[PDB]
Amino acid sequence: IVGGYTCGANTVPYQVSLNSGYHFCGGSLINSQWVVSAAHCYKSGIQVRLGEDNINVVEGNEQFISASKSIVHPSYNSNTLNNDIMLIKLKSAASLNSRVASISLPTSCASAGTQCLISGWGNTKSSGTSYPDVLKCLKAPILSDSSCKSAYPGQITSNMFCAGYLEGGKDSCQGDSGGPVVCSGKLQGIVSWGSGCAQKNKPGVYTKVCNYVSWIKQTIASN
Ligand SMILES: CC(=N)N1CCC(Oc2ccc([C@H](Cc3ccc4ccc(C(=N)N)cc4c3)C(=O)O)cc2)CC1
Ligand SMILES: [Ca+2]
Repeated sequence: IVGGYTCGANTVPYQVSLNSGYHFCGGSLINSQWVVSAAHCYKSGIQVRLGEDNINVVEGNEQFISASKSIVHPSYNSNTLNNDIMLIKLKSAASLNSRVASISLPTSCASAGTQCLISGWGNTKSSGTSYPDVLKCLKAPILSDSSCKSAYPGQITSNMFCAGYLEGGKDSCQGDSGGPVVCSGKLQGIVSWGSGCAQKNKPGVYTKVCNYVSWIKQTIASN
């Protein structure tokens, strides 16, 4: 997260860290047994880490649970990142408490202008590399589709939305992928892609979660 602020230990209880010997992507806990992340984060041998603050220090509030199965969206296109969403089932149910909580799915999509909270352990530099060990947060509004499509001609589908600032300076970045974009207390987006990080006229692109609620519910109930 570039231009954000330190969230504070366990202030984003639904945030998860996907680990394969190291942190590689973020995710969101939707219930005690399921995690939603980005399809481009797919890997074999994923361990889900909950209750995390500093990813390099064990503070006693963590729960490390291996994934039993991963389900990438059936229409995921790796070339365009259309339908960049995947579901991960935990081998054992997570114990929900103050520091480990689930985030609710939307009843409707969020309108442009709505302020959201984006979080992650990704790169904090727009130019250069500096990975934080503590969770970073960023408040950002959902941008109009026009501004989004103008920034990325012919690359934005109805399953994506832009959020952030056209002037640059604040944005999600590499390492934040698969992470949560929560607006009005509901999971509205998943960190997907963009052009660089925090660059002028290049806002972040996120998977529009409100389009997948039916698929999510049917899939988790059948697996
Ligand atoms: C042809 C087409 N339709 N495209 C091209 C691919 C594009 O997807 C991608 C997929 C991956 C990449 C990465 C770089 C990357 C990865 C994750 C990111 C996550 C967030 C942000 C951001 N600035 N908000 C930027 C990122 C940038 C890389 O360098 O490999 C960049 C664009 C979708 C749009
Ligand atoms: Ca830790």
